[PDB]
Amino acid sequence: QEQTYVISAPKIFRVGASENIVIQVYGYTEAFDATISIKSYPDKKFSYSSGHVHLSSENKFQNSAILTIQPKQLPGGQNPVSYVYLEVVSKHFSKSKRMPITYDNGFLFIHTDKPVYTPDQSVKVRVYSLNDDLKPAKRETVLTFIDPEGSEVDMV
Amino acid sequence: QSKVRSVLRPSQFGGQPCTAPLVAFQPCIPSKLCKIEEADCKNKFRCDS
Amino acid sequence: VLSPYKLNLVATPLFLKPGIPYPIKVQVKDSLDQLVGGVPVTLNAQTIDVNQETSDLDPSKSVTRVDDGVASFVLNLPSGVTVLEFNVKTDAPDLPEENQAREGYRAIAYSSLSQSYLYIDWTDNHKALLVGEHLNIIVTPKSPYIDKITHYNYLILSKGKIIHFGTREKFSDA
Amino acid sequence: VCQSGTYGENCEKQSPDYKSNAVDGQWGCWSSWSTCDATYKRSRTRECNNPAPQRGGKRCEGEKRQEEDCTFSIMENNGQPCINDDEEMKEVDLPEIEADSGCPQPVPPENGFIRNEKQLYLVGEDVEISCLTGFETVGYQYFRCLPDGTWRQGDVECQRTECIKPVVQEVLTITPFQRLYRIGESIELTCPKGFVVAGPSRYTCQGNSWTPPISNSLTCEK
Amino acid sequence: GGGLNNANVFHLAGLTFLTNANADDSQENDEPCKEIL
Amino acid sequence: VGEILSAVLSQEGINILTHLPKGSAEAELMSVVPVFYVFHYLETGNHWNIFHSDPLIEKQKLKKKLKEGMLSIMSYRNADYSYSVWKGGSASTWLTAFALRVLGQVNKYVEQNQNSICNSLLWLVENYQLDNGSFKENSQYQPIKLQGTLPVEARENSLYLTAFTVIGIRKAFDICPLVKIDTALIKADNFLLENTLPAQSTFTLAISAYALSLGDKTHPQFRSIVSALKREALVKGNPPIYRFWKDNLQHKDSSVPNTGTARMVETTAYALLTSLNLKDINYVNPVIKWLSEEQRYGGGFYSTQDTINAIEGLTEYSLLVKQLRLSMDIDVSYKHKGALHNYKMTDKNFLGRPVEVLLNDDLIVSTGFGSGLATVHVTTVVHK
Amino acid sequence: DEELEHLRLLEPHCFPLSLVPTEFCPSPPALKDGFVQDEGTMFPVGKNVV
Repeated sequence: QEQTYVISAPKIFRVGASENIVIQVYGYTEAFDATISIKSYPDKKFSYSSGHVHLSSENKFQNSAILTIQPKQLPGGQNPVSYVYLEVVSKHFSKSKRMPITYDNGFLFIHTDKPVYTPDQSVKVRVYSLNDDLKPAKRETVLTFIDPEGSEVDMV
Repeated sequence: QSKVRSVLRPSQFGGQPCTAPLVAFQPCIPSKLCKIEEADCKNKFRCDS
Repeated sequence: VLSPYKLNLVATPLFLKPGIPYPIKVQVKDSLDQLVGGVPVTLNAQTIDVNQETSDLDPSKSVTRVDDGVASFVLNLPSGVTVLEFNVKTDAPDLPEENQAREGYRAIAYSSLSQSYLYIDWTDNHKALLVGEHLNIIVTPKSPYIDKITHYNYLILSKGKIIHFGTREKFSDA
Repeated sequence: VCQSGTYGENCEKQSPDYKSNAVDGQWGCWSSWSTCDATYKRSRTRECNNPAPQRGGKRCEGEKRQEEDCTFSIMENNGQPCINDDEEMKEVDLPEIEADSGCPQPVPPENGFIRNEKQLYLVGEDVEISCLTGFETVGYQYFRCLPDGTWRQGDVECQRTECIKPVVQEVLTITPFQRLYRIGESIELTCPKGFVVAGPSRYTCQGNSWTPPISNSLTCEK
Repeated sequence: GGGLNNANVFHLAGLTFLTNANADDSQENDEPCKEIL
Repeated sequence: VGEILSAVLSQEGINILTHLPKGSAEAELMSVVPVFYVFHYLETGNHWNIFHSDPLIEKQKLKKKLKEGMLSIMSYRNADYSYSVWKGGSASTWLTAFALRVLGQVNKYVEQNQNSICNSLLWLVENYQLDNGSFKENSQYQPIKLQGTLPVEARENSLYLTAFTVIGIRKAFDICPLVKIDTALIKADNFLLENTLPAQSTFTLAISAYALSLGDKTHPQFRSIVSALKREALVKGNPPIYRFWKDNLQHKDSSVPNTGTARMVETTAYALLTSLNLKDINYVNPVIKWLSEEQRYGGGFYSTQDTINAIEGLTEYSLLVKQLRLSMDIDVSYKHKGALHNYKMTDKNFLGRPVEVLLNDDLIVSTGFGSGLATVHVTTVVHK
Repeated sequence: DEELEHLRLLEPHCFPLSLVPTEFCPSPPALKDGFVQDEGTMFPVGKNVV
């Protein structure tokens, strides 16, 4: 069992995140290529993303693919996708594992111009909107205001 | 995925046996998920089996 | 409160590298917890190395740091230790042990089948690494088969994501 | 498989005592099922013909025919469910913890009922009461679930509008004129033969009730 | 850091891994780990 | 709307239309009786709007079949507008009530003449209204298996008849309003109620509750009987995923449809239709799911009763979902002063902001016809 | 012939791999006042661009 591999990945894929998947192989000398792929689960039919990676002593037989799950390519609807296949394919091995996915992507920092307001006031409010990559997300955002009784009062 | 065929007549009295398998299996990639779950059997002592 | 203090670990792994000085840190806290910083604390420990030879350690003593709250300890455990379990108690002489808050904790070795390990020379430097400095960590695989282990591989991960990956070769120095 | 007194690999040679040679008879298998009959029953038959009985051999045993209902998969059966033995519960099932502390269903006011019953209502959910057929709402008909599980209980109560056509154990002794009456209207209690057994010969719902004789609704003699 | 095992090390590191080298992360699950650093 | 459970027919609707060959035993009747209800089901519209997973049912084939069904069902009317399955057979109030139910549905394409319906109803009520119980079957003790269903034991067996006739009458009533028939309804409901108070065996309770859900939906004893039905429900899971009813040791095994599985499927379809009349979508859901499983596979006894009543319930559910689907363009204005505001209340925008009713005028609120339900409040603050 | 398709599909590492792509799109079309965020020489079938 000298010829072996490790593919390592985040515990959970974030939807829309650019996820960097790294691969190392051992007991190989002939340089060869592998593909790391993210595929629909369970049917593996649709492929969300794929990365060709080349392995050689020139790379000390190490490489990574950057793979991503653009949110519209998921089927969506009432049942969001809970799980996705991570796959690796080579001349020497093929394997796939059921990764979990999460739609928790980035940060929405609400900032209200004060913590206390009288009646007969208007709040100024703004939201800082950042990716998982901490870049400005440039996404549509919605606010919902709940009274102390838990009654929804406004959405914008 | 299972594929089958049927005997049209048996051999007997020392005729040629049918020789070929009546059932073939092929590894699919399934469409659905399994809906199985373990039985809790309430209080009863669950053997490790 | 008669037992107003409470105690917890901070940043401690509960995993042992044998022979390497194993650091322990504790934060004393109150009900409505602040960093008390002024409490004496002491440590008592028991160990196992092989075939369950139960070996007790000598106790140790630290003050809490007045600013950090941290009481710190380091144990020069046996080169062959397999598990440690221990108690930490408030040693404030004005509080009896029914009042001097105390806790018990267990740590366990990496349990390699191949007796094959990869320890790091990290003290757990308490001070935040400044951006744009070069980190240097020497890394020490130890194994029956180190001659085989041409290189170790490293990954630096931030948040959810791998951000650096690479390879770290064996010198002729072994 | 060979009868005792015959041997060889397929029972081919008889012992000297063996009698009644070429006695035969055993079942053939069933037909495929018939098309469904007038009563939507299918059937199949087996002919006792493999072999036909001979020389006093038995008729092929048992029932020569089967008959069965005709039945089909009506609904979209997309997959077999895992269904277990003794799976049901009665209403005896233990109530959930309700640890989310959403409000339990309120008791409606007297002469009130809930339009939309549920086991639990969300915080900020509101429930509508309505009055029974004989009753009218006075007050604000909604309760609103607060974060502590209380109900913002409105002042609403359902007042009596009307008195129904009264029911007491005797048949007849009553008028068909209406199923419902305003308060203070008469009720005619008309005896079929002009007699009175108990209570007033003619009475009225006194707002609260008729206060009638409960034991005997004018059991007049005939 | 650290871990009871290779699989435990990777899981606590927030990774998972595919390997033929006689280990798998399916031994562990997303427990509500809530230690303090 | 909440949870929507997509219970639908298989491709077997082709069979349910093309049903087992027309002929004697009124195999013809048993074949066309599902046709009317399949028609009604598709008149949810969706299924005519979209069959595209499979080759379409030809709409003109359906219209033909419906017309032929009406032609057949006329053949079973007695001269006196009673009904007999045989042309010279004994007149039956049972079959009359069945016909009246069917003939309530068809009118969108083929109305039956109201006179003939009135004559049928008049004959039924005038001959067989009774002082206590009602509509005792006139002259046919011989049951029919696949058209009929198990009668009760003699004790309050009138419950079944009263309920069944009531159902058919109510479905015909909108095409023959007659005050004497209304009176017969009131009487029948009173008797069936007074006989349901002792909780006769649960099938009678379920069918009576379904009859009562056509009547005064807020009658206190009706609501008590519904509470009894609810106490008799069976469920799976602490939050019920499935709900159904068993009686008469139907907890025995049945790997095939049979009289006991029939009893189960009908009693559950009746509890379903009762709760659908209470609009009780949240309670209906686990019933729809349990029905969808077809557990007790093949269904009922494959009677025309169990299948008809199941597909009726599923149709009603399919209707109710689209009913609750929210689209309601509210407009609000003062009476003498001008318009105040408009809310495009929609599933995607289900909650507009509260609005200050500044002006000292009477306030009128209304909406386009639209769809679904809303609640609108005004509150007043005064310093006293 | 059921093998030549199906098992090659299921266990491609078991067979000769023409792993490197052989079919490609043209270069992605330009936007007004915009660009493809990642340039590249090769655009295999099924590749996304953003």
